[PDB]
Amino acid sequence: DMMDLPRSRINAGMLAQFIDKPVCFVGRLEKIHPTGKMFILSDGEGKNGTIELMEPLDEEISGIVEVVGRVTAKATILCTSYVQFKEDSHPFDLGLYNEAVKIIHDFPQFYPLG
Amino acid sequence: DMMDLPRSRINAGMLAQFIDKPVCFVGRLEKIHPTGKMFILSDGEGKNGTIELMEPLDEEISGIVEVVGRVTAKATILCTSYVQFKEDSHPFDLGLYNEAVKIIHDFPQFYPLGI
Amino acid sequence: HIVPCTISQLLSATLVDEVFRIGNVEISQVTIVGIIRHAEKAPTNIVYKIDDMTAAPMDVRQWVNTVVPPETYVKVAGHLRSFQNKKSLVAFKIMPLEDMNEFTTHILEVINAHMVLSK
Amino acid sequence: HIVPCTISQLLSATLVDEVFRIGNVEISQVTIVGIIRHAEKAPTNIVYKIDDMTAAPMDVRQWVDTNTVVPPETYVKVAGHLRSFQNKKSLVAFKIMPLEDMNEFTTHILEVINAHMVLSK
Repeated sequence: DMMDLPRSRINAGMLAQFIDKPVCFVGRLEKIHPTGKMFILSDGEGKNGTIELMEPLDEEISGIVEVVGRVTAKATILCTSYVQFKEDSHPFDLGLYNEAVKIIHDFPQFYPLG
Repeated sequence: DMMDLPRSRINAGMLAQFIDKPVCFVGRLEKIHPTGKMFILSDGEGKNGTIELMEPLDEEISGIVEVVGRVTAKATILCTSYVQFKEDSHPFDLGLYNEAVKIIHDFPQFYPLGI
Repeated sequence: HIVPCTISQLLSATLVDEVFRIGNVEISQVTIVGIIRHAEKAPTNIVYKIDDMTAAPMDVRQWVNTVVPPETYVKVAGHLRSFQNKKSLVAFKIMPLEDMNEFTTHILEVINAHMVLSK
Repeated sequence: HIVPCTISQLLSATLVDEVFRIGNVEISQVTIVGIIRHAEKAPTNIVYKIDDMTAAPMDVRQWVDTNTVVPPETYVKVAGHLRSFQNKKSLVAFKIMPLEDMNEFTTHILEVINAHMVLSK
């Protein structure tokens, strides 16, 4: 529960550049592992990230999921906690979120990490 | 002509991603070839871009120049026109401009290239 | 309320009922920054082709040197107009810039205004 | 006016008297978008720990005089003004609203960035 440190918002392609750091990964539920202790989220540009759980799911997740955790040595994310975004008459646009992720990183001085 | 098409405001780093595309490159003049058939401008990040001309450079440019041309296969720019920025009363903040260029490319829904 | 725009945003506005809209937002009095490409003085008006690189030059008109010279960066404060499916501005203020940083900040005003004015 | 911000921007503001400067520009009324991690119904005020991922959660206070607590883990839009005690900054909110549409959350990122850009010096 690294909730008292800054967690960087990233996408798949940034996994390898954030090994061992707290990150926040928002993606769409693609697949749940038979055991329920892992699942894959695809980011706004169609790329996949592997999310590892300490405890198995108790409910079936779907739609947009926001994961907070630490990137492991194998470029997966070891989840500390996750939330499932809700969606009203307006569906969540993952494409634009990926863009805000690319912007966040283009302007670190206007979106400081801690 | 190209003046009737949209031209993207770019910086040296975007040349590779804009080959054969009409662009507008703003920068400080680094050098001018003797004949005036080619000059170099450096951008808000200090990186250079070379400007080729079909015709010899009439006047002799100086400070911050704004070029309109189409990027060549060799990642340079074939200039169709250019203008020198006015700097006699207020110096042009080339660095803030570069941040603007980055924003234009990051928020195209709010700065459209087209019609 | 004046809205800073790019010539490309002006071209995409929808003249429907009688007014203009860049979405479902009414628009009329705007602002742009570009280069003076051509000037044509007439007894009751001056017409300029202002270029901000976002499209082909747009027609800007001023009622009744007096005329700003080509290759001059200018700031225009005017009203959106349209002939047979073709836009132009009837400008009431066409001030050539003394500070080009005003050009840079207008690009930022545009982006902000069109962000905090969308659906 | 109201400046869109991140808690990391907030915790880095300097009080040059009784007035706050966010890096270089004065600011007081601000907006943030985050998740309620914890909610504490005290006597006359509800205190929330809101988190936007940019730093540790921030204390966001709401003076509520005589059903008003937003549940934890709910994404919210907070609007108030920056406050400070012995160096520990907080937020007094006149508004804390559960985000109906999460795209409003992505838009805030855009607003924060284009607000510190156009207001920078």
